[PDB]
Amino acid sequence: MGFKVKLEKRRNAINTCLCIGLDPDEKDIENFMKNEKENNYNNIKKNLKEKYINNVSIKKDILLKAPDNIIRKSEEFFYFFNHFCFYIINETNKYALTFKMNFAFYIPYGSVGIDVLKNVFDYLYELNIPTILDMKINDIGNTVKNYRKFIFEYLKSDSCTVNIYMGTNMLKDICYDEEKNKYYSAFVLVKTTNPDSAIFQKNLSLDNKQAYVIMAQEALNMSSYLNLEQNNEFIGFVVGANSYDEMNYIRTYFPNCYILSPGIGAQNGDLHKTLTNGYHKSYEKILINIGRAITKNPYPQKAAQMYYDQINAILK
Amino acid sequence: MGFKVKLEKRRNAINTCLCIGLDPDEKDIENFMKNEKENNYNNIKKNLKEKYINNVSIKKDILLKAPDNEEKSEEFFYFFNHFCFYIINETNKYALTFKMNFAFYIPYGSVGIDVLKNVFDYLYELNIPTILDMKINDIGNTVKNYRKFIFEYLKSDSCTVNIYMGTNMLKDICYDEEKNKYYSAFVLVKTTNPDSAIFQKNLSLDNKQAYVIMAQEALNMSSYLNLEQNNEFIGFVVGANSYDEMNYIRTYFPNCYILSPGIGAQNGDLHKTLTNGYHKSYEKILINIGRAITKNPYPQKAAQMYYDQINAILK
Ligand SMILES: O=c1ccn([C@@H]2O[C@H](COP(=O)(O)O)[C@@H](O)[C@H]2O)c(=O)[nH]1
Ligand SMILES: O=c1ccn([C@@H]2O[C@H](COP(=O)(O)O)[C@@H](O)[C@H]2O)c(=O)[nH]1
Repeated sequence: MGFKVKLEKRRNAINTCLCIGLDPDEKDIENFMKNEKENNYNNIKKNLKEKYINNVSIKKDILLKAPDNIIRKSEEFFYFFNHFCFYIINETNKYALTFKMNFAFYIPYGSVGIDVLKNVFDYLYELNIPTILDMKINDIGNTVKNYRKFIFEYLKSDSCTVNIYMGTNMLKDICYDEEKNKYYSAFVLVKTTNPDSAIFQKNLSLDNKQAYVIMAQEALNMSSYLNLEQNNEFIGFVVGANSYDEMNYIRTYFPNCYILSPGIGAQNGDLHKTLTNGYHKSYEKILINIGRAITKNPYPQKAAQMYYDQINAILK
Repeated sequence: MGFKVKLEKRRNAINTCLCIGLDPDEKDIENFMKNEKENNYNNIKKNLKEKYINNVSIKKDILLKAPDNEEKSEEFFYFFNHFCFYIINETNKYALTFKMNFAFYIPYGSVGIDVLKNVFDYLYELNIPTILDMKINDIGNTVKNYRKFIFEYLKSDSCTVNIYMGTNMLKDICYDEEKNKYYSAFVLVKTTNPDSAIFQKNLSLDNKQAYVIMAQEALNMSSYLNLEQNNEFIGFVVGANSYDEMNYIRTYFPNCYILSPGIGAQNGDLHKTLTNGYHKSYEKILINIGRAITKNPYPQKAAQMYYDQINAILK
């Protein structure tokens, strides 16, 4: 029951390859607190009723207290940050094949944000939903082990994004752990959504080949080593939604490779043929990430539904 | 006072370009809390006597309790924090800057980030140049919060960046429009892992190796954000083993700030042919020494050892 397995059954369960993004910023938080207050803590009282919130590991005592009597403190931010996350998850989780949290949004406040991240992952883990920590990690072997522990041991995440520009061997200490054997899954950065994400990814080359291809190439040869596949794990690729051209090629010369693709909502895309279409397969190997487009929309569940039906409205 | 004048005056005040790296691991934190236990402390007790211990801002309650814990819960936080203080006090006298690699402070969860905050806070008081090896990278909108974490929360003087996703990334890291503030950074040019050539060397444009193009873009961005004119900068990270490359970059980018790790622990001390192959008005050629000083039974000794070798060479 490695990641590969866990993905497959969630796919049948909901028939969709939608990856909901959970990158809450200071605005979402302070805003969530505002309206929630002038609505008599609607969504939060609704949170407190959900099942798994009872199995939280960090400051459950506080998270479970009634709203108002939290103005009776320095724990306030923590309270609303966490509840906002539980809220979006509760409101959209049934439409998502997986969930991807970007590490960067949980560290700008120090400790407090990691406690939230930790609970967030303990929540999805109980909900038994596939997770992806978008932490685009990278460093030397020795150091990398630390990212591996945090991600796969502490947060019990199912996968994480990785940047191998520094070298492919680094994966040896990210997707594998000798001491316990254990094999983990990761997504390498191939084609990113940065407007200028071509200066190095397209403009750089080797044997007429564009860097992103050599990079995808290597990433795989490393997967063969470690025999992740044999252990139901894999090393997929992050392919920007607006890289139609490049998207189709990866899918072709890498038939059964797992692809993660962000960029349609808040970065202007074309769902139809911005993935899914370009880069089809028994999907799930083509994850469509949408975050801000959903997390900032005033009717999250609605927005979610919308993209769900929409994405699914593509049976070819 | 910008990171260039700060880095410049300290360099003159202790004449050295050594950069002690503080990357404590789970073992170092075990060997430490095992010696203070079989030795009535003394190192922790010394830390508690220090002048700037009360400038730390997180969990000072427990951080200041003479040992003997009771709160077994915060036993790990306690010792982890004091090990860091231990080394800092033990070795700042020979340091031009300190480099803390984020990787080592996140594996236990928030507990470690509390310790990172205290470390940077503590160092801020000693007014010692700081670096956060986080090699951050993502899109403009995300990276923004890395900036808030590194430069507002920790108040670090600089951090490391993996530009591969796009140089533009640097506009939302090295510069905050809403505060008209600037910050310095070190960009991954030539790393020290064995298979570092596959991409940094074997990739190119018109026969220019990637690290060369990365170096360039990194620099073209510095001028566009006018960092140099605001006492900040964008330098390059160049592994101590990259002898050739080290010379090329120093030559075609003569006044650039260079950060080079790799001597000592890994690949074994290059042999300061590295500091020579990259000389300048030292501070531009920062030499990082981590485990060779942290893993050593005599940190202060290990420290002035490297300080002295370097001292000589710069002649
Ligand atoms: O090339 C990439 C790789 C990853 N992401 C991630 O996608 C998430 C945003 O999704 P959205 O809010 O734009 O829909 C961000 O957290 C970011 O880290 C990108 O936007 N572009
Ligand atoms: O290419 C690089 C980039 C960074 N580091 C940093 O060097 C530190 C280790 O120094 P040392 O303990 O090996 O002396 C690590 O934290 C790592 O982040 C390298 O070794 N090589």
